[PDB]
Amino acid sequence: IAAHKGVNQAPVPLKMERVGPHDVHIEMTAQITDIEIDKGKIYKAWTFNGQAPGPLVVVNEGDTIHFTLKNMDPVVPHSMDFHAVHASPSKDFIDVMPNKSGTFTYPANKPGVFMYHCGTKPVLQHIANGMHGVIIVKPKNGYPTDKEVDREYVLIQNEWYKYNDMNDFQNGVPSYVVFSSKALKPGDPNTNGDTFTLKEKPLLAKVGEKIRLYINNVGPNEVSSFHVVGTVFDDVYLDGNPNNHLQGMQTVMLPASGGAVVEFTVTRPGTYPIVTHQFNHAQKGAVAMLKVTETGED
Amino acid sequence: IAAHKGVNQAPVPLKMERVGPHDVHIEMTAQITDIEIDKGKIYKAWTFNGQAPGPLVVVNEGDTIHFTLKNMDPVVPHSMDFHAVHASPSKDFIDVMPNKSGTFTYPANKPGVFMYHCGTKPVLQHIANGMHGVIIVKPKNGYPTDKEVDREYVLIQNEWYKYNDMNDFQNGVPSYVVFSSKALKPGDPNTNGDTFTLKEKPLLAKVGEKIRLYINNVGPNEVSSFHVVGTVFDDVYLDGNPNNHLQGMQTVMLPASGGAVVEFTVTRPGTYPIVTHQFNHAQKGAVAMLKVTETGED
Amino acid sequence: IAAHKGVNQAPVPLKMERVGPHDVHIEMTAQITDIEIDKGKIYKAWTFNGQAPGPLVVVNEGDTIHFTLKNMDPVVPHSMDFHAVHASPSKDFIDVMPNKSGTFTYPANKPGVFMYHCGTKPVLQHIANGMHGVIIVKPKNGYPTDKEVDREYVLIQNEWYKYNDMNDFQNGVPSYVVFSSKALKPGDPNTNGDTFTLKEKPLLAKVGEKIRLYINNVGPNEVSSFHVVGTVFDDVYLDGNPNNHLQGMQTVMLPASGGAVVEFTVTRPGTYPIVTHQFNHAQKGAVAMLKVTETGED
Ligand SMILES: [Cu+2]
Ligand SMILES: [Cu+2]
Ligand SMILES: [Cu+2]
Ligand SMILES: [Cu+2]
Ligand SMILES: [Cu+2]
Ligand SMILES: [Cu+2]
Ligand SMILES: [Cu+2]
Ligand SMILES: [Cu+2]
Ligand SMILES: [Cu+2]
Ligand SMILES: [Cu+2]
Ligand SMILES: [Cu+2]
Ligand SMILES: [Cu+2]
Ligand SMILES: [Cu+2]
Ligand SMILES: [Cu+2]
Ligand SMILES: [Cu+2]
Ligand SMILES: [Cu+2]
Ligand SMILES: [Cu+2]
Ligand SMILES: [Cu+2]
Ligand code: NA
Ligand code: NA
Ligand code: NA
Repeated sequence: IAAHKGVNQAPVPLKMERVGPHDVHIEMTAQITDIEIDKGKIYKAWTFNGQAPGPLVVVNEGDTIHFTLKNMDPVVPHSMDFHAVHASPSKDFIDVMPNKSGTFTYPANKPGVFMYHCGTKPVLQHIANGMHGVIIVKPKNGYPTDKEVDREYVLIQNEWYKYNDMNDFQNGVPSYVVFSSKALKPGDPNTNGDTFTLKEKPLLAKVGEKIRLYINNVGPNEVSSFHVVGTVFDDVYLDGNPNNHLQGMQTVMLPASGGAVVEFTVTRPGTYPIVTHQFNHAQKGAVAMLKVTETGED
Repeated sequence: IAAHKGVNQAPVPLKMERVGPHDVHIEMTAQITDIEIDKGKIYKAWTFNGQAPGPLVVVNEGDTIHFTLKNMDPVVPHSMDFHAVHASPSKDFIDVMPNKSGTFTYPANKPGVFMYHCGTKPVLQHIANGMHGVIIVKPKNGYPTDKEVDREYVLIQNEWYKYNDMNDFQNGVPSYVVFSSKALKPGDPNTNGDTFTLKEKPLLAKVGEKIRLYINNVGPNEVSSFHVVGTVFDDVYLDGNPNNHLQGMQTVMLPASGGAVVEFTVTRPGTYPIVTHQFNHAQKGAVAMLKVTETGED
Repeated sequence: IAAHKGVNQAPVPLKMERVGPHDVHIEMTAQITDIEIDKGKIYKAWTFNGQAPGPLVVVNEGDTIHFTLKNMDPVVPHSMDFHAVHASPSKDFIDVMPNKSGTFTYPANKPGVFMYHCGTKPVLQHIANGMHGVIIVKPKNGYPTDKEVDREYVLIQNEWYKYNDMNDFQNGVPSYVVFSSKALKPGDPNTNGDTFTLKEKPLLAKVGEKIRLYINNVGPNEVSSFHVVGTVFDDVYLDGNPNNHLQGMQTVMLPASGGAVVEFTVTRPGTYPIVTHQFNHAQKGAVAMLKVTETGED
């Protein structure tokens, strides 16, 4: 797109504030940002806020979201679809034109780990170019195993294809499949989908902890066979709904856009890979690391 | 197949009648019929009854089916495998030769949303050419959320490949992935797997309704990540068995041949896309639409 | 690998012995063995014990495994990762060099049907070359449907690609997808992943029996849509954990590395195919047969 040549819009922080006991404002951008998706490989991504996947959103079950998208792309319209919400797609997930803003309001009444993404046609193009992310909706009544959890992180799986190549997006194997982590608390890492950051700077934990991961496979195209090496998932909640309870899973199958809350115990010091067990995708980048120490520090 | 050149056998209605409190007759054809699978693209499908997927079958849990296949194909044998039934495959799902009929009897003792398909070797060829469909077996005791359901439809996902090309069937990406809808009640649409009909003539509902979809991904080859935009599934029953109960799912993973009953609420007027969230497949046709109005009429 | 040319190390029996009420010794080899994966097609597999998938391991929930790997490969290091155990990957799933042995100890505290595989980088290469298998951990309290089961077998699904071709492993479709069966009791078959053995010598059962299959799809890359023709799964336990209970499933979706215990009834004499319902994979070998007779004998 000639109007994207030489464009690299610096990342813009997510803005969020609570405006009532059950109402939250969220303001995001759609913007064009260069991201290093593998060593030496820049992708001029279509993004929310200059991150791909986009910034983490966390709200409470029952919150209505008053969402504003400010479209900084000079030429392509963009939009937002949160899987968390009940909305009219043709009124509430509609396009915002270049250099304009749009505000849409809708409730998040279901707990879980939901994908969000741009919903502008062709949606495959918008998602594959980087416009995907996760919104977590915290359950009003928690999860039954909350009291056992020592530490938590968010991981997202996505693919990258040949740059803005619709043929490849439709018909080609991914070039890269990757994990990123999005921060829940101060100090947690906040990374983009790339082949290397979570290898070189693993997530950290301490021997003996029960870890919770909030996970989503945003695709665009692949399913995920999510596995943590060296452990078994004690508890799994499909899509993050507390009802959807499995136990003792080695591997959790995620559809494209599928989420889960998974919990596992790390019993011994060392480094624990985190994969999709579709090992062609792991080989193409989808391995993160969890470093487990006697103190929880590096 | 030289004997199929210029053949286009007009669709034949399904014939079904109940012959006892727990016994039902079903008569289908195997026939060769031209179907427009994308605009300008005719596929000379191998079909049951001139539909691909084939006609909907609905029976009650505990019904024995006395099934007759009348093979109208001039040269290729065909057969029937219902996933609903307990049967001996090598005695009861056997070939019926051209211009002959066969009758086979077997019980449907399990509630759910089951694939049916031709079982003639090579089965990949028969299924990929169009010989697939759904049989619903209604549970004796219903589903626990029956009283909440306002409106229901059936949707089926399938793929289309290069015409009768076994190499492509085994080794190639689908050319199209599509939804069709099969009628449960008078007035409901009854369509073939194509890229466009359910976009141009959406399924209809009324604001505020709880909709139930009976869904099956008949493949032949792909899994499905089934999602309705703008909503969350309140309840999901895997394979349509009431026991297999999930709640609050954004997306339901279906294996090839996998079924489900899914229920969701449409809260606002507008048009709601229905996708597989494997967006390469959505881009290649697998998007249906649900139009939600203040009255339920267009 | 020049050092593998002309090497075909004869299969070595698994050695296992119980050394305490909750402690078991297991000794395996890593070795290079020719396996006929389709008629006329030899693959010089990287294996445990000269089998691919490797030999069945069965232990009890709560057993600590004292595992020794004796690496007979003349040039490539190998390792072992059991999904059943809690272990430090970087201390306990580490490489054993050519002509050396390593012993690692770790507990299996979770019941189920777990993948094991070599964990040496690149793991895709080790798994795709044949270094995969199943360990079953028997639940202390059994499964609720134990008393109904008449006969049981183990089946494993894997793929084969172009020989030791990392490009194909990452980016290509499988050349073959196959089932094998591993013996639980004297007399049961014990086979390698190939396109034909379980067609030509089906598993055997008797009319009216409830059969249990312990299944795992070891990949490396594909998901499985596991289905037995002519029946419905009465009960399914995902990953073999008794908690994860489904009923009345036509088809069970397995992620890569995913396991299950599935149970079904065979009501009539005949031959019952067992497939992945991703029919491109079935066509490329992934069909086993179950022959059901009035006596249970051939
Ligand atoms: Cu309140
Ligand atoms: Cu507001
Ligand atoms: Cu966009
Ligand atoms: Cu979506
Ligand atoms: Cu792929
Ligand atoms: Cu703890
Ligand atoms: Cu009766
Ligand atoms: Cu009759
Ligand atoms: Cu046929
Ligand atoms: Cu089938
Ligand atoms: Cu595909
Ligand atoms: Cu209602
Ligand atoms: Cu004891
Ligand atoms: Cu010992
Ligand atoms: Cu190895
Ligand atoms: Cu593994
Ligand atoms: Cu494949
Ligand atoms: Cu019995
Ligand atoms: Na308010
Ligand atoms: Na009768
Ligand atoms: Na001991």
